[PDB]
Amino acid sequence: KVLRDNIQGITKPAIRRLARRGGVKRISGLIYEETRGVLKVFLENVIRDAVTYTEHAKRKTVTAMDVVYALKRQGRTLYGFGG
Amino acid sequence: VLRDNIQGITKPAIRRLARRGGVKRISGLIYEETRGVLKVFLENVIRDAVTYTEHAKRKTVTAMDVVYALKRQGRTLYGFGG
Amino acid sequence: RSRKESYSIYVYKVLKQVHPDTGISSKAMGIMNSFVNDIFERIAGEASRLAHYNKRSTITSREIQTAVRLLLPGELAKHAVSEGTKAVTKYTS
Amino acid sequence: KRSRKESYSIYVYKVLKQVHPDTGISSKAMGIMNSFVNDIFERIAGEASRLAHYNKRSTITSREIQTAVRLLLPGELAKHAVSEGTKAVTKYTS
Amino acid sequence: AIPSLSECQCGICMEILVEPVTLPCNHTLCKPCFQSTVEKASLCCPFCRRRVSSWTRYHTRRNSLVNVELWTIIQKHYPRECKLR
Amino acid sequence: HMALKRINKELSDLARDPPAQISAGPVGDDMFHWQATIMGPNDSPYQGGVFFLTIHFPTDYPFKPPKVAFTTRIYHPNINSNGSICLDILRSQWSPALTISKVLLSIASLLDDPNPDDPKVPEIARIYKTDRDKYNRISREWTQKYAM
Amino acid sequence: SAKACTRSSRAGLQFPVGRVHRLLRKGNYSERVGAGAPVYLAAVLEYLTAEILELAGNAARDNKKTRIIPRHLQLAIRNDEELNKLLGRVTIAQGGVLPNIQAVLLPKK
Amino acid sequence: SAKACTRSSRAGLQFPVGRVHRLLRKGNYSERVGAGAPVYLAAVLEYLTAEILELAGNAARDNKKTRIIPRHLQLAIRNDEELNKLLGRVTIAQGGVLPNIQAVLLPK
Amino acid sequence: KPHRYRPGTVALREIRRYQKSTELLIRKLPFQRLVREIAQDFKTDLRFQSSAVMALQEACEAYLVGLFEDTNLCAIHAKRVTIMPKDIQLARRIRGERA
Amino acid sequence: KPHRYRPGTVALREIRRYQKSTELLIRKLPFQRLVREIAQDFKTDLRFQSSAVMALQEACEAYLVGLFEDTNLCAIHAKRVTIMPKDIQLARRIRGERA
DNA sequence: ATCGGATGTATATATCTGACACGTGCCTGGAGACTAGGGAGTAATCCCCTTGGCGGTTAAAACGCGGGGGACAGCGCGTACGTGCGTTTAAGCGGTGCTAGAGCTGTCTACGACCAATTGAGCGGCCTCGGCACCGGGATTCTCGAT
DNA sequence: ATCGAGAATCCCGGTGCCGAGGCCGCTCAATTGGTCGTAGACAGCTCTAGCACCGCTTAAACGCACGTACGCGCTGTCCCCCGCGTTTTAACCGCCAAGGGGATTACTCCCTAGTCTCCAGGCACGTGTCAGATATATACATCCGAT
Ligand SMILES: [Zn+2]
Ligand SMILES: [Zn+2]
Repeated sequence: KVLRDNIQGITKPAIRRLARRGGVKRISGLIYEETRGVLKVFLENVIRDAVTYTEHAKRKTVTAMDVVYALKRQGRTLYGFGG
Repeated sequence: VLRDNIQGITKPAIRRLARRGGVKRISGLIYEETRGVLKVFLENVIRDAVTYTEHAKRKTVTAMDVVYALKRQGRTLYGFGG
Repeated sequence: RSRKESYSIYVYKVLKQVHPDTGISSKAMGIMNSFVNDIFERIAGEASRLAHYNKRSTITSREIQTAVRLLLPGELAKHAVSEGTKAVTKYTS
Repeated sequence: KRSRKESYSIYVYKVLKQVHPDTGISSKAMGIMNSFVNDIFERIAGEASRLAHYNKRSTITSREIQTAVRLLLPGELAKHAVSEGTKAVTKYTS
Repeated sequence: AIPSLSECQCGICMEILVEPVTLPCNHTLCKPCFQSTVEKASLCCPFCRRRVSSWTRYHTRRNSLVNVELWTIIQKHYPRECKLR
Repeated sequence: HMALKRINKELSDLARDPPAQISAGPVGDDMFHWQATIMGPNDSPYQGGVFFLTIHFPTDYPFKPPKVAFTTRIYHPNINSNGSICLDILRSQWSPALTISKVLLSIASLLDDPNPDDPKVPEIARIYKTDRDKYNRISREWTQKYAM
Repeated sequence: SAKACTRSSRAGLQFPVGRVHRLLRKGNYSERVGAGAPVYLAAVLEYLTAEILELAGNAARDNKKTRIIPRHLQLAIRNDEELNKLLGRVTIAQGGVLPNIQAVLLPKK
Repeated sequence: SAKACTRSSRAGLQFPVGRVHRLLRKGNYSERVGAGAPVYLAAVLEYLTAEILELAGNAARDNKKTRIIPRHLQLAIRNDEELNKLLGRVTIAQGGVLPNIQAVLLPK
Repeated sequence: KPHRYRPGTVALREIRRYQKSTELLIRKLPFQRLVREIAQDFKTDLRFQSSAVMALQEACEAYLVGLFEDTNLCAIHAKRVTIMPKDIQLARRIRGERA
Repeated sequence: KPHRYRPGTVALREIRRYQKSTELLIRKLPFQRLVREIAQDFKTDLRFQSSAVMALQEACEAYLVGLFEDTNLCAIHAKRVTIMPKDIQLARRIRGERA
């Protein structure tokens, strides 16, 4: 049940919607791959710490609290899911 | 009492910092903006330094207070103890 | 089961003090609880560090006052110190 | 006389005389090294405290410090430091 | 000059030296010995006890541990050893 | 494997050139466990004293130091009653380049000259540091009844 | 005071004082905790909560609703000045963003 | 290992284990402290110290000096991918800056 | 004969529309699959609470919105209205995420 | 007829010189007077240890050098080599200390 | 400058659905009284380091001038991105089934805090000689105008 | 494409000085030995929710054609920083004098931890109802081509 090339699920319309929320009026054609790379790097960085936190507690399910703690450690506090 | 000591940060003293930062050409309006931002930074650091001094019931601002304030703002300094 | 403590009822009481008509949803309560916990941890940690710096072994009201002064911005810090001093003076007598 | 003030200068010099047997060190450099050691000590031992608080424990064991080292240090420094600490603990116990 | 067989050996294996590595102290030893000492030993020099931790981290990343210049010299003279080793 | 080949080379070296006033060999079928006999050095108060000791080889050799233990009961500040020894080369500063001959000769030198900086037993080390006649007497009287 | 009512009622607060005292004592902060620290901490926390709730309620009333939802809290926090700096590095779930468009991007007249 | 000797030598370290244990116990970190935590923490600290000192000595030798000064510490730290990341928000007093001139500014 | 807006009005209309609502903008199943793939890359045979995936999505979307605001300001600084990858690179460099 | 270096060939020489050294570039008495004047607002009749002034000077010089390093990149991104007061503002906004 | 399409957004009305607010039992945490001990407050003493001052010299700041290069504005080309439309894809919703694993309870053993003696590790003060800074002369290498 | 002259920088040798490093004395904190209460490790059990599957709708994604307006290059102007010479200002340094406040020690008292007993406040759980989201039908703001 391995998974491959799923980052293509972050479609171009979704990136356009995110840019529109950010306040962008005209977007170049090479933005999408750069945004995909940035998102992948951020996701890897957060998930690594979440997995470390859930490994220290000898669990197999990653709780929302592990993700909240990882985000807080990275300097991006999140309100809404505990803490 | 002292007044208008910000003019002691002269034009050459800012050009030297710019050259260390790697700037080849400087416009003439850079100096006043640099003085303003430097004054803001100094006020921000010295406020916490003075707060640390006042809490400890002292009349002198030790280097430990400056180090603690810099670490509090996220500018950890190595060399003056701590 | 399990008993989980929270600041929900106190937040609701303060809200009813401020806005007697408006209610509040559940996600807003989760956000307020998170905010209260975060501010508690910030102030307590700063006070503990302050007590450690001066080679003390206790946390009095002046440590909390200095931590509040260090954390909160100007007007917020002044008003918070005013409210804290008022509460301490009212409680001690 | 002045009161006793502890430091890591002796141990830092002992370590320095291992990698480079024929190199000295200045006073300011030793102060910077002492500050670095203190800062890293505080970082690791403060991360381990919260890591133990999360799981509702009262003891700080080598497991908490190992996970703190994993969380703090970068990709390869963490691996090397974890290996060094595991070797040290194994040599200490037996 | 061309070294003799007796004077090109690793102190650990005591057998013929293969894939030499030269530490910053210039002590030479065959790569399997270094790989084994990194895992279990004190990561120092087996001969004079000088720390090479940064050296190891620097060279394993680029896979430049082997002393290529001496490896060819040793390999050309004694190629019949590699089949049995 | 590698450790077995290393032990074979060690025995080949020992057989080719016998060492100085020491002799080690596998007492049993397994080559991992060894027994070694050391004779009293001439420049020491242990003249005419033979000492037997046991050698345990860890599975990961030479990257882990072998464990030596005196079988007999010998009086020395660096040796307990159980037969262990206190040598920095043994465990503190062991390196794969060292051989069993090196550690055996280091033990012999320790017999010639003890270690008072970090003694394993403080009381008998203090006795050594205080006087010599009593130490010499008790060492001789115990080696004349336990060594041989 | 009379030393008879509850601690929160004695101090005139709504946030608990006993719970704050217990959290300070069991939180691994200091070997000792003073008698007046929980009162001061509870007062500060109550003041901050009241301020944020007031601003959020004002925003909700301006939105013609009678319930604070995370959007109203986001509006209240970002539209302020000291509160925006206090929570500069904080993400509110389901909060959205403040509406603004750069003047360059608007159509020409 | 065998007892009846200093704790720093049982683990083969150079940093003190007793001082680290005392600081962990009296640092308001936790109610109890395990007996193996100071060993691991001292090992990590000693490894990091040696890591920085080796590069500092190399930099000092590159400048024909036989004495480490804060400039050499800054040079060693800023030239390493991981040490720079670890000490990223840290300022070294009297350390200067790395030589770096943008290619646009160079004469043509 | 057919009526169509000049290029730019619909962009501003969408900008106004998406700065008013607060829902998520990335489809949930693809993001869940991507998160699961990365986590499986880290540690095999992992399970995910739904709230964990939700929090990850919220954090990623907020980060991307902030990055795009900074990118827009960078693009405007160069006398332009189109955002190009060099603006993203400069914003990440100045913010300190890539150095 | 007398020797004269073309513009820009002496700025580069000073760049190469100042990045090689480590000494402080701002004079000490004016900076001490500035620190004391700034601090006299918060509390009066204060005294300063000799090390505190030097620590403040080191921190301020490092901060200014970093700010100029970012400003140079902002200026180059706009296709010009002169740094202007609209680059410092953009750098400070992106870093987070202006907003 | 509107002139009227034409599109999209804002406004008022019915309805109905689940989340919000409140009532109930209870049990675990908070309050009340008491004792003991050490941590912190206060007073006195010492002396170290910070403040203030004066004179000299000279390195660095300030002022001015000639001009060359860089910032800014204006035109033009063409191509890349926006907008609208028809086709195809897989997200989203609902419902069912199963079991892996988180959460909880009960025993009990081994690890860690506490206390007393005691002595060697490490801190403070001294002293000396070598590494590094400085000065003077020469060689090397960018730099620029002119052919 | 070049040769040469003014100029800044690097190498090398000799002199001096001050601080890095090693030694000696000693006080105190880390080590050894023993005791005891309790944290957490392990085993068994429950039942929650995370994973997997299936069918239908229609919403969002995708591919495409047309066109226009924005990015990028080129040319020109002018003015504003830069490099260099000369004059004025005060930073830096060495010296002397004083006293303010940091640092330490002795004594005492009162404030907080620890223990036991008791009861009520907040938490888990259940239920009624209305705030708001959705569907439908007008009404106004805005854009666009062009007189
Ligand atoms: Zn070998
Ligand atoms: Zn070597």
